[PDB]
Amino acid sequence: RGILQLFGPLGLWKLSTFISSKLNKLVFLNIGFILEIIVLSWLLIVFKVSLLKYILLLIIFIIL
Amino acid sequence: QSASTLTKEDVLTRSVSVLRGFEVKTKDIDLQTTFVQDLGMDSLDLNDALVALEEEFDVVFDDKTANEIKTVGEVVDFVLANYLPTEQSINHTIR
Amino acid sequence: MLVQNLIIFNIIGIVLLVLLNNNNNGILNKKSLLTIKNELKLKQIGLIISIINILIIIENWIGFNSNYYGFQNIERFLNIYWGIDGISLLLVLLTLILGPIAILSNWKNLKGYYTYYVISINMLVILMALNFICLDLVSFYILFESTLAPLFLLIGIYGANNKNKAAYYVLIYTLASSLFMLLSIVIYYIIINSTDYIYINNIILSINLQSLLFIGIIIGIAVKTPLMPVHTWLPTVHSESPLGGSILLAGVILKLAIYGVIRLLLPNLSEISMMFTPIIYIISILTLIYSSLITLKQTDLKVIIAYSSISHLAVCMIGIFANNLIGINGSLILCLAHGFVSPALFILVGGILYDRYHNRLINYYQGLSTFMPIFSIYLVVFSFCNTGTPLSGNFVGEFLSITGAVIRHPIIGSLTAASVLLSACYQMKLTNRLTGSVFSQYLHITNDVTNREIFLLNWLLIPTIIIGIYPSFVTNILNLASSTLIYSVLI
Amino acid sequence: MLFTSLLLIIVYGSLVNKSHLLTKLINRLGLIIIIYTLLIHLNINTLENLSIGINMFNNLLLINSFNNTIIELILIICILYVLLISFNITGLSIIDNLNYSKRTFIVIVLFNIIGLTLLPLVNDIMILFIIIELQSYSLYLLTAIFNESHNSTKSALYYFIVGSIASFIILDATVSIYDDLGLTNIQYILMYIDKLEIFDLLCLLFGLFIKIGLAPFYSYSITIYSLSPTIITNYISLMPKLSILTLIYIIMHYINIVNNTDLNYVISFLILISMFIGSFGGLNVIRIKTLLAYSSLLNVSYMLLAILSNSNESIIAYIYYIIQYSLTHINIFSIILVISIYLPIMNNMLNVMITKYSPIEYINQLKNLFINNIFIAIALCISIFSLIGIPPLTGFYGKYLVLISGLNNGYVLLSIVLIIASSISTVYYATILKVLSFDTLSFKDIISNNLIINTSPENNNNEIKPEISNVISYVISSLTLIILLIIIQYENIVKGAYLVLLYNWV
Amino acid sequence: KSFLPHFIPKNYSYGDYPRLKPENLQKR
Amino acid sequence: EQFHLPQPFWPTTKTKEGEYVPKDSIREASKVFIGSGVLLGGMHFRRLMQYKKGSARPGLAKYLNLFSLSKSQLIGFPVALGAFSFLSHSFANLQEGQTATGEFAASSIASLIGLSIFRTKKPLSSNVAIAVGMGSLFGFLTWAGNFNLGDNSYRAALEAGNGNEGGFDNKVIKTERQGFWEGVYRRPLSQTVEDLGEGRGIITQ
Amino acid sequence: SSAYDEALATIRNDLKLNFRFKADVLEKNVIRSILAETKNLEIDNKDKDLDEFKLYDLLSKMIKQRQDSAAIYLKEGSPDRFRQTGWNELREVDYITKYLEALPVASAEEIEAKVEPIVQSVLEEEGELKSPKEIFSRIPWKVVNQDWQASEGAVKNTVLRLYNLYKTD
Ligand SMILES: CCCCCCCCCCCCCCCCCC(=O)OC[C@H](COP(=O)(O)OCCN)OC(=O)CCCCCCCCCCCCCCCCC
Ligand SMILES: CCCCCCCCCCCCCCCCCC(=O)OC[C@H](COP(=O)(O)OCCN)OC(=O)CCCCCCCCCCCCCCCCC
Ligand SMILES: CCCCCCCCCCCC(=O)OC[C@H](COP(=O)(O)OCC[N+](C)(C)C)OC(=O)CCCCCCCCCCC
Ligand SMILES: CCCCCCCCCCCC(=O)OC[C@H](COP(=O)(O)OCC[N+](C)(C)C)OC(=O)CCCCCCCCCCC
Repeated sequence: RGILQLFGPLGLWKLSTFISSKLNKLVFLNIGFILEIIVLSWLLIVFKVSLLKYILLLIIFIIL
Repeated sequence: QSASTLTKEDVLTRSVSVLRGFEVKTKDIDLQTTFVQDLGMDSLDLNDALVALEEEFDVVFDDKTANEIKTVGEVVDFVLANYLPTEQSINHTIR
Repeated sequence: MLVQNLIIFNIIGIVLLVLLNNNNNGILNKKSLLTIKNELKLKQIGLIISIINILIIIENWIGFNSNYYGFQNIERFLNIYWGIDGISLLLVLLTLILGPIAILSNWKNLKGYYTYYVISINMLVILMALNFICLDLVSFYILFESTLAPLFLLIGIYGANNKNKAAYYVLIYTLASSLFMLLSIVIYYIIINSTDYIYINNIILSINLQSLLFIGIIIGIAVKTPLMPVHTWLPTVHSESPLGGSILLAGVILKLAIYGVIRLLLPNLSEISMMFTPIIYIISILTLIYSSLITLKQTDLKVIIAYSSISHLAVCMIGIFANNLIGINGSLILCLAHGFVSPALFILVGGILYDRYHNRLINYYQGLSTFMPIFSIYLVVFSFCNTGTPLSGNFVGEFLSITGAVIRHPIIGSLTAASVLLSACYQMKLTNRLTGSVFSQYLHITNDVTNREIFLLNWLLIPTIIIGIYPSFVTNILNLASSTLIYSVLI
Repeated sequence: MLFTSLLLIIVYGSLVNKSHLLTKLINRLGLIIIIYTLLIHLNINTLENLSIGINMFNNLLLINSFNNTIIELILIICILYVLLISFNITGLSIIDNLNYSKRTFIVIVLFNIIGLTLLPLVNDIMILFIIIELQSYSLYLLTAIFNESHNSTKSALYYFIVGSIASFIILDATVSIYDDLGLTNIQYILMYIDKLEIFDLLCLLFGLFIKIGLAPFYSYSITIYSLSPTIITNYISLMPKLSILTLIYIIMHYINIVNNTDLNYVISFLILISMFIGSFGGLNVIRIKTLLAYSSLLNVSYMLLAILSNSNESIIAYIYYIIQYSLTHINIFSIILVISIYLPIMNNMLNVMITKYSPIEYINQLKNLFINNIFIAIALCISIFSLIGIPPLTGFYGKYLVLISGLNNGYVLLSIVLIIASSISTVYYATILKVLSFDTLSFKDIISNNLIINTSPENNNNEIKPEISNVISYVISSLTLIILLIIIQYENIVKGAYLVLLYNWV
Repeated sequence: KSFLPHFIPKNYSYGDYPRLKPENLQKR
Repeated sequence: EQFHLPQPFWPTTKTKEGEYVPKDSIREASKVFIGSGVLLGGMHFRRLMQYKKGSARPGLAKYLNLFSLSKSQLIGFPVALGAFSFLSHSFANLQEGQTATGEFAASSIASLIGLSIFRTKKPLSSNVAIAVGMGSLFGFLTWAGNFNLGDNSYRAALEAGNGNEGGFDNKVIKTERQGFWEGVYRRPLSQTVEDLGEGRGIITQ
Repeated sequence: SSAYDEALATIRNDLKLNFRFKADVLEKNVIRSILAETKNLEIDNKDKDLDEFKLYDLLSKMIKQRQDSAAIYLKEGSPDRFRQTGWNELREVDYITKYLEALPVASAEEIEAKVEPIVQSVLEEEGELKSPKEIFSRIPWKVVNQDWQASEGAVKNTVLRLYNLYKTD
C-alpha cells in the first residue's frame, strides 16, 4: 500500500493531474499566444542540433 | 471570459463602503441592515444610495426591485444574480 | 480439424444467442419467452456451447501421440499455423473445463444481462484456449491481449462497488506491460523476417540482444503471473470482478505467463535464460515470501485468496525456470492443480458466503461449521489442498518444483521450501477462524451449500485428487515435450 | 470530371429556388460526381503502370503508385462523408436540417477535393504554393460555412490566421530554395540535392507540420475542432492530414537521399513532444471532440514515425495506417452524430448549454448507450478498442507496422515512447467505454420517456419503425465489421501494400 | 500489570478515522 | 572471476585507445550559459514592452503571463543549463565517452542546482525527487541511443552486410563473436563458457 | 509589530503587480477586500499594536466565511447566470490561504504535534472525553507566542479538530 502505490496508480494519478492541468491552460483561442509559439519554433532551425537536450531540460523546467 | 467573478463577501464589503459615504445613522451595516429604519433614509435619500450602489457594481436595479427593496442583503442578492461583465470589442478577447 | 471447428462453432454460437435475445429489442415493450426465469433458455444454450467446446479438443486428443516429438495436429487457418504438443494439450483442456464451471458459478447471482455475460465468458475461454495452440509470436500476442476487451467490459459491468478501479487496473497494467513484449516480437520479425516457433528456436542472437529481448518479454510475463513488484493490480481485480471472471483469471490467465516462458524464452533465448535464472529466482523467492506475509494482514475475504495465488505462481515460476525435467514437470503439474483449487477457494468465499451475506470483511464470519457443516467440509479440504498437503495435485507440483529448484541452485533454491510453512500460515489462519469459536453474532442462519454449489466444488476437487494420487496421467504426456526445453552441454 | 461537374453545380444551385429539399438533392448530385470521378480514375490509373512515375502538364505534376493510392483513398472517404449530408443521420428535422441549410456545402467540398488530390502530385515549387493555398482556402470557407454561428466564424478566423502564417513559411522555404539554385521544378532541384541547404526543406516541413496540428503548434487545432460543428469537425480534422502527410512522405523521401542526421533529430524532437502532449493532454478533458483532437494529434505522431524512417516497411506501415485510421475516424463521428437522439430533455445546476451545431459535446452525454442501443454501443466500443490498439483489430496492425519501421531504422527511443504514450492515452480511451456501459446493470430498470427520439411521431402503431435511417446505419455496420474482421483478409491487404512503390523498383 | 504488545503505535493520523487508545481485547 | 550478468545495452560505436579527443568543458558550457541568459533576458525585456503596449486587453495579458518567468527562473535556468553542459562534457571526458550513468549524474545534479534557485519555497526532498526524475529521463535518453541509433541500427547493419540477409549456415563456425544484429545456427562452446561460465550444466554438472 | 508591516507590504505590492500586469480580477478583488478588512483592524486594534496573530485571525475569519458561503452555494446552486458564484468563493480562499501561510507562524501540523499529547493525556487521566473544555484548561493561553508560535484562534480550532477525532461519544 506504500511505494508500489507511489510508483503506481495513485502516484501516476497525481502526476497526470499536475501535467494535464498545465496542458489545459495552454489551449485557448488567442492569436498572440499561437503566433509566439510558431515564431519560437524557428529557433530550432537556427540552433545547432547538439542543443536539443538543453531545450528538453528547459521545457521540463517550465512545467514545474 | 464573460462570466461573473463576484463573491457574497466582496459584494457586501463594497456595499458597506458605499453606504458609509452618506449621512447614515449607523456605520454598522450588515445584510439585515434596513435602509428606512437602521439607516434613516427617506424617499430621496434611499434612491440616492441605490443609484450610488448601481455605479459601483455597474448594474441597474429595475423599477419593481428598487421600489420594494428593504434591506442591504436584498441589494447584495440582486447584484450577485444580475451582474455581468460588459462585452468587449473583438480585439480584447481574440488576440 | 481443431481451430477451424472451434472458432466456427463458437462464432455460430455467438450469432445464435445474439439473434434470439436481440430480435424484439425494437421498443416493442414486449415480454417474450426467452427472457423468462432470468433468461434461462439463453443461459442453457451458452452452457451447452461450453460443453461442446470440451468435446472438440477430446476428438483431437484421441489422435495425440505421446511418443512423437514436435507439434501435432498442424493446421493452417486465417493465414496462421496452429499446432499441439504435450504441454499445449493439457493447458487447453484446463481452459475449456473451466468454461461451464465459470458459467455455472453465476447462474442466478447476476442482476441481469445474462446473455452478454454468457457470450463474454465463452469468448474469453476460446480466446485463451487458442493462445495455447498458436505457432508464432505474433499470433501469441494477438490472443494474449485480445482477451482484454471482453474482460474490461465484463469487470466494469458485472463488478462490485469498486469495479471502475478494477477495470482500469486490469486494462492498463496488462497492456502497458504487454507492449514491452510486443517490442521484442517486432525485433524478431525485423532481424529474422519471421516469428515462427520452430524458426526462431534455431537462431542464436548476440548476448547483448538476447538480454534486451529477454527483458522486454519478461516484463509482459512478470506482470501477468504476477510477480512482485508489479502485482498490485491482481488483488484489486479479484476483489471486484464477478465470480466467473475471477475463475477464468485465477484458473487460466495467470497460467499464460508460465506457458509464455515455455514458448517465448526457453527455446529461443536459451543462453540468456541461464544467465537470468538467479535473478528470476531472487524475484520469485521474494514474491513468495512477501506475499505470504502480506496475506497475514488482509481483512478482505476475496483479497486473501488473491494473494494466495501470487505465492503459488511464484513456485511455478521457480520450477519452470529450473534447467531440469523435475522442476519443469512440477511447475506444469502445479499450474494444473492450481487451476482447480484456486477457483474453488473463490467459489467458497466469493460465491457462497458473498451470495448470502454480501460482505467480504473477515470480522463478520466465525464458527460457520455450526450451521454450515457442508460448507466447512469443503473449506477445510480445499484449504489443505491449497497448502500443499499430500494426496492433492498441489503437493506433487510444489514438491517437484522445490526439488527442481534445489537441483538447479542448491543454495538459494532451498528457500523455496519456505512455501510449505508460509502457505499454511495464512491459509489455515483464515480457515481456523472461519470454523472455530461460536457462530458469528452478525450473521443470520440461512441455507447451507446448495446442489449447484456442491456440483462446482466436487468437480473441482476430483481433478486435484486424481492428479495428486496418480500424476502419471499428466507426466506421460509432458515428458517428451518438456525434455526439449532443457539447455545443457555435459562433457 | 470534378472540375467540369463543379461548374454545372455552381450555376444550377444559384438558379433553382432556395429550399432544404433541393439542397439535399443537389448534395446527392455531388455524391454521384465523386462516384463518377472514382470510376474514371480507376479506369485509367493502375498501380502497375504508375510504378515508374509519369510527369504531367509540363512536369508540373508527377503521379506514381504511392500518390495514386492516396487519391483513391481520398475519393472513397469523401464519398462516405457526403453520405452524411446526402441522407438522414437522425431522421429528425430539428437536427438534420442543419446539413441542408447551406447550399454551397457540396460546392466547397468539391473545391477542396480538387486541392486534396493534386497536393501529393506537385512537382514544382510554384504549383506547390498554388495548390497548398487552394486546399487551405477551401478549408477556411468550409469552417465558416455556418456564418450565423459565433463559434464557427471565430474558428475560421483562427484557422485563417494560423494557416496563412504556415503558408508564408512554406512560401519562404520555396523562395529560399529558388534563390540558392534558380530552379523551380522538384526533379531539377533533386539534381542539386547535395548542394542546397537541406534545412530549407525543414522550413518547408515546418509549414506543413503547422497545417496538421503537430506540436508545438497543436493548440489551434484542438481549439478549432472543439468549437466547430461536429459535421464540420469530421471533415477538417481528417481530410487535410490525408494529403499533407502524403506530401511530407515524398519530401522526406527526397531529404533522405543526403541523409542529414541533424534533420532527423529535429523531426524526432517534434514527434517526442507531440506524443507527450497527445497522451497527457486528453487525460483531463470533458468534451468528446476535444478528446478526439488529442487523439488525432497522437495518431499523426505515430504515422510521422513511419514517415521519418522512410524505408520499404514505412510504405507498408503508412499506407495501411492512413487507410484504417480514416475508416475508424469516419465510424466514430458517424456514431456521434446518430446517438444525439438519445439525449434526455430537460423538463438547473451547472447551466449547461447545448446548441444545434454540436448536440453531442461532452463525454458524459454518451451515458447509458449500452441500454439505449446495444449494437451502436458495441460498434463504438470496437472503434475505441481499435484506437487503443487491441488485437486483432485494425488499430493493432497499424501500430504493429509502425513499430516495425521505427525499430528497423533505429528509432528505439521513439518506439518505446510511442508505447508509453499508447498506454497513457488508453486511460481517456477507456473513459469513453466506462461511460457507455459501466452503469448498465443499475440503470436497466429505468424509465426514459424524455429522450429526443421519443418526440418522433409514430406512423400507425403497427409499422415497425426503425430508429435509424437505412444509409447511415448500414455504413456504421459495414465499417465496424471491417475493423473487427480484418484478420480474415489481413494477409492479402498487406500484399497490396507490398506493391505500392515509391521509386523502389529494384 | 498488563502492558500492550510490541509494534503497537502510540499515534496515527489516517485522515478522519477516529483516534482511540489501543486496547488489547484479550485483557477485558 | 567476475559474475556473469546480462548486458541489455544497445550497440554503440567505440573509439580505440588513443582516440576520443576530449571536449573543452569550460568553453562548451560557457556558450550555453551565455546564450541562454541573453535569450531569456532578451525575451523578458521584450515581453515587458508588450505589457506596456497595452494593459487593458485581457487576451494579451493572459498569454503574456504564461510565458513570463520570475527573476529566480531568469537566473536559475541559465545556471542549470550551463551546469548541465559542463557536467555532461566533464563526465564524458572521464569515461572516454558518453554513458547513461554520466548523463543521469549530469542531469540530476544540474537540475538540483537549478531547482535550488527558482524552487526555494519547496522542501529540499521535493527538489531531490524531481532531480532524480529529471536525471532518470535523460539517462533513459542516452540508454536508448539519443534520438536514433544512426549507424548502429539494423538498417545500417543490413546495408553493411552485418545482417541476416544471407541466411544461416551451421557448417561455418566463427571464432569471433557475431554482430549485434547477426544470428547464427551454431556457436563455439568457448563463447558459451565466456557468457555463462562453467557450473550448473555447462561442461560440468 | 513589524512582521505585520512586512506581511501587509507584500499584500499591497501584489495589488500593484496585479493591476500593472492585468492579472486575475478575482485576485484584485481579494487583495482590495483584505485591505478593507485590514483597515478595520487598524481602527479597532489601535493603541494595542498589530501583531501577526491578529492578522492571522483576520485572514482566518475571511476564509471561513467564504467556505460557509461556498458550502451553501454548491448545494443550493449559484444565483448568477453562469453558476460561478460558488466556485468564486473557493478560489478566493486559495488567495487568502496563500497569504495565511506566508505569515511567520507555526503550521497546523506542528500545533497538532503540540496539542495531541495534551489531548491524549486528558483521555488517559480521565478515562473518557466529552468536551474540549477539559482540554482548554491545560492549554497555557499566555505563552503561545514564541513557544508554539501560534495564535488564539489557531490553537482554538486545532483543539476542536483533535477533539472530534478523540471524542468517545
Ligand atoms: C512497479 C510498477 C511501476 C509502474 C510505474 C512506473 C513509473 C512510475 C513513475 C513514478 C513517478 C511518478 C510518481 C510520483 C509522482 C507524484 C507527482 C506528485 O506528487 O505531484 C506532482 C508534482 C508536483 O507536486 P504537487 O502537485 O505539489 O503534489 C504535492 C507533493 N507534495 O509534479 C512534478 O513536479 C512532476 C515533475 C514535473 C512533470 C515532469 C514531466 C516530464 C516527463 C515525465 C515522464 C513522462 C514520460 C512519458 C513518456 C510518454 C510521453 C512522451
Ligand atoms: C523559452 C521559450 C519558451 C519555451 C519553449 C516553449 C515552446 C516549446 C515547447 C513545446 C510544447 C509547447 C507548449 C506550449 C508552449 C509553452 C508556453 C509556456 O511557456 O507556458 C508555460 C506553461 C504554464 O506554466 P504555469 O506555471 O502554469 O504559468 C506560469 C504562471 N506564473 O507551462 C507549461 O505547461 C508548458 C509546458 C508544456 C509541456 C511540454 C512538454 C513537452 C515534453 C517534455 C518531456 C519530453 C517527453 C519525453 C521524456 C523522455 C525523453 C527521453
Ligand atoms: C470470436 C469473435 C467474436 C467477435 C464478435 C462478437 C459479437 C460482437 C457483438 C455484436 C452483437 C451485439 O452487440 O449484441 C449484443 C450481445 C447480446 O447481449 P444482450 O444481453 O442480448 O444485449 C442486451 C439487449 N437486451 C437487454 C434487450 C437483452 O452482447 C454482446 O455485445 C456480446 C458480444 C460482445 C462481447 C465483447 C464486446 C467487445 C468486443 C471487442 C472486440 C476486440
Ligand atoms: C512496466 C510495467 C507496467 C505496469 C503498469 C504500469 C502502471 C499502471 C497504473 C494503472 C493506472 C490506472 O489504473 O489508471 C487509472 C487511474 C485511477 O486511479 P485510481 O485507482 O482510481 O486512484 C486514483 C484516483 N483517486 C486519487 C481519485 C482516488 O488513473 C491513473 O492513474 C491515470 C494515469 C495512468 C497512466 C498509466 C501509464 C503507464 C505508462 C507505462 C509504464 C511506465
